[PDB]
Amino acid sequence: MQIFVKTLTGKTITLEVEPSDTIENVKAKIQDKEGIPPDQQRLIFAGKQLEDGRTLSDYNIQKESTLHLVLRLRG
Amino acid sequence: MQIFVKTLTGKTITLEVEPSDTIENVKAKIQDKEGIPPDQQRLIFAGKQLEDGRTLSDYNIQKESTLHLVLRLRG
Ligand SMILES: [Zn+2]
Ligand SMILES: [Zn+2]
Ligand SMILES: [Zn+2]
Ligand SMILES: [Zn+2]
Ligand SMILES: [Zn+2]
Ligand SMILES: [Zn+2]
Ligand SMILES: [Zn+2]
Ligand SMILES: [Zn+2]
Ligand SMILES: [Zn+2]
Ligand SMILES: [Zn+2]
Repeated sequence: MQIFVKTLTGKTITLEVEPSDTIENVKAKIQDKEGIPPDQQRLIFAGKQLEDGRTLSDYNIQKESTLHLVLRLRG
Repeated sequence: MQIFVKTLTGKTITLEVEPSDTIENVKAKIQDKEGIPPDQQRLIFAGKQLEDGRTLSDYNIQKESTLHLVLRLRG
């Protein structure tokens, strides 16, 4: 299935994914297109922060769902 | 000759048909009544998905037989 990600530029990318992909899997896909490392990625869906160990199905993220990418800086 | 078409939502459609009607004809009839494109229709009878080119009689679909309409997710 396809989901969309609102990137740090404000544009929208399309990701090919499976219901059981982890948030970590999605972050790896995002780095390939945008050049942001997973550690600096925070993903938002329906106003909620997504945890690396959980899957798209866990959050009931269906096809054409839109995730928001937000920069995570520490220190 | 009359048949019933049940949708996922438990809705019951009644169609006027003939034994020689093709599944394509049935889909055209459903598009007339419900406005759904044949492309997006899957028709099932006795657990079997019906093929566009075959007829109701090919499938032993009779007066007052019930078909199930499954929709192909858009996209
Ligand atoms: Zn797909
Ligand atoms: Zn697809
Ligand atoms: Zn797989
Ligand atoms: Zn991580
Ligand atoms: Zn869309
Ligand atoms: Zn009749
Ligand atoms: Zn006739
Ligand atoms: Zn057709
Ligand atoms: Zn009767
Ligand atoms: Zn659509």
